[PDB]
Amino acid sequence: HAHGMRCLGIPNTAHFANVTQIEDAVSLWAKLK
Amino acid sequence: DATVYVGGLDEKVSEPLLWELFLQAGPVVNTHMPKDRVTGQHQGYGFVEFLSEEDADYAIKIMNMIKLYGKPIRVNKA
Amino acid sequence: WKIPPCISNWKVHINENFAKLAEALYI
Amino acid sequence: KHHPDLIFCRKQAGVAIGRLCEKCDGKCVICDSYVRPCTLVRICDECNYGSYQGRCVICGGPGVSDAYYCKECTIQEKDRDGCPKIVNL
Amino acid sequence: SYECKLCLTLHNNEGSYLAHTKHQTNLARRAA
Amino acid sequence: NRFTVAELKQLVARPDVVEMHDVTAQDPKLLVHLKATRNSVPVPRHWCFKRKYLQGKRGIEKPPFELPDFIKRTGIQEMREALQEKEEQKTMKSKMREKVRPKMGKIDIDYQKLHDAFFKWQTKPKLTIHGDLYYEGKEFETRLKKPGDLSDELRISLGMPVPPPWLIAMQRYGPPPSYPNLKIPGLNSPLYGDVFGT
Amino acid sequence: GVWRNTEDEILKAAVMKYGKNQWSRIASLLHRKSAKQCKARWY
RNA sequence: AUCGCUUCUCGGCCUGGCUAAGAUCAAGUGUAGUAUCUGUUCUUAUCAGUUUAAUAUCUGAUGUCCUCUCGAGGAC
Ligand SMILES: [Zn+2]
Ligand SMILES: [Zn+2]
Ligand SMILES: [Zn+2]
Repeated sequence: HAHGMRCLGIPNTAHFANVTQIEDAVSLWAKLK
Repeated sequence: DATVYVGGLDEKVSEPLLWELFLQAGPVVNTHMPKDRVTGQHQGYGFVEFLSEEDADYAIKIMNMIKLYGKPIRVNKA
Repeated sequence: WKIPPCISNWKVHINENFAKLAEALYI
Repeated sequence: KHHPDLIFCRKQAGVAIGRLCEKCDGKCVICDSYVRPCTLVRICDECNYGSYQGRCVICGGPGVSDAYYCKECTIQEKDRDGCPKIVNL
Repeated sequence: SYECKLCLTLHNNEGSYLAHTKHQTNLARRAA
Repeated sequence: NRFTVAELKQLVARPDVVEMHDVTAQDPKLLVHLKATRNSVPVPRHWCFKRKYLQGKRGIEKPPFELPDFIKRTGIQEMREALQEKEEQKTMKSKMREKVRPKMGKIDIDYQKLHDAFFKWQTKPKLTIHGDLYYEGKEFETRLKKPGDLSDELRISLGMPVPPPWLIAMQRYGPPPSYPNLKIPGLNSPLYGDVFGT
Repeated sequence: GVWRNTEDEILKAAVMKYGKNQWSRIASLLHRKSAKQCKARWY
């Protein structure tokens, strides 16, 4: 599942942990700064 | 190999000291360092189940250079 | 002359004339 | 030392003065302690006026002494909470 | 208090643990 | 009547604060707005646990108490234990014999030693934060053992002065794949005592 | 008059510790139980 | 040397008077509340109603058309 977040491209963070779907990767680290 | 069998140490570098060295170099999710029913002591030669296969390889490469309890620590892929 | 150690507790036939008398009593 | 039942009035205190019997004398009317009895008890109604004249605002004995709030209760100011004379329900 | 590790059973009295001798069912469950 | 976890992630600024069941509340946006502050506390998880709060230990034994340093420096425990052991070796016949004819000297050391233990030797303890929640654990996770930092036993047994023997391997590997946010000072991030990094 | 299992185990342990002849010593252990009641419940 | 028997050897190997059993005995609540053992527990099938933070709880039915004597076959 960490390889799942690696395929998502979001880093293994709490915000990436809070989502169980593939569409949560659009709110990744390259979304806001 | 999610687990890195880390040995080459003594009872001073136990499962908990291996977890401390995992917090130093490369983290271990779990520890499989069981003992017998008559002894009940962690020898330190145990499969530190790391965070990933790359984390177990990092335990096998970077963390397998410590003089753990006087002896040179050696972790292998398991 | 072997003596077993002493262990402290502090630290049947019945005559048939009874039956004969009882049968005669029932009769 | 209290009970989940037997609410008193929950009515705002007036000029009728509280009054304690001997069987529970010296205790606080709220927390039943004995440390610095500071504030006089007012019992808001006909709890003093009429049939319950000179009677206990607690269990029901012959009321002989002025009931007092303790300073621990007046630290959170529980003296303004109202009548503590028990009405059975 | 008294603890039965073969059951993980609390006992306020010693007679509760003495009567706890189901005990053998959870003992055989923990033996597996 | 309610939005999903991805819609709550888009709507709120803290998607990690959006719980699995808090979106099923009557006001999940107000709950997330209340929980988004830095002065908020979570619910203790006994509402989700079948096991009750601090009841199901059931197979362990613990030491009763450790006295503070001023009380141990006065030392009431030694003659208290001596009096308790003498009372244990006493018979009950001796117990009401000493009841009807008592004796002197319970402890009777002094007064200002206990006075100075209470006032002059008084040490303030380590009081925790305003937002600490205690649970069945909550007394063991003291490692945050820093990442990229060794231990005192690893500094002592491997001969690392305040230079680890795996420092060249750690610097050659750079950041480890297990902890990419770990900082290893002296080999990777150019660090006092046991904690040689952060 | 009632006989709990705790009382029965206490009586059995007191018989196995104190023998069979001692009964007031057993009745000291067993609360509200006379030595005749203990002897009758045992035998 | 071997084996047998005999003794000794050192180390873990069983092991307290009498008298009338010397004699005598021994007492509880009401109030609610809680815990512990102990007594019962929990798999047939999906579906919605109800229920709940959600599960649990929770009301109903649990392959079809026909032929052949719960089984089997055919355009399905
Ligand atoms: Zn008060
Ligand atoms: Zn009164
Ligand atoms: Zn009133």
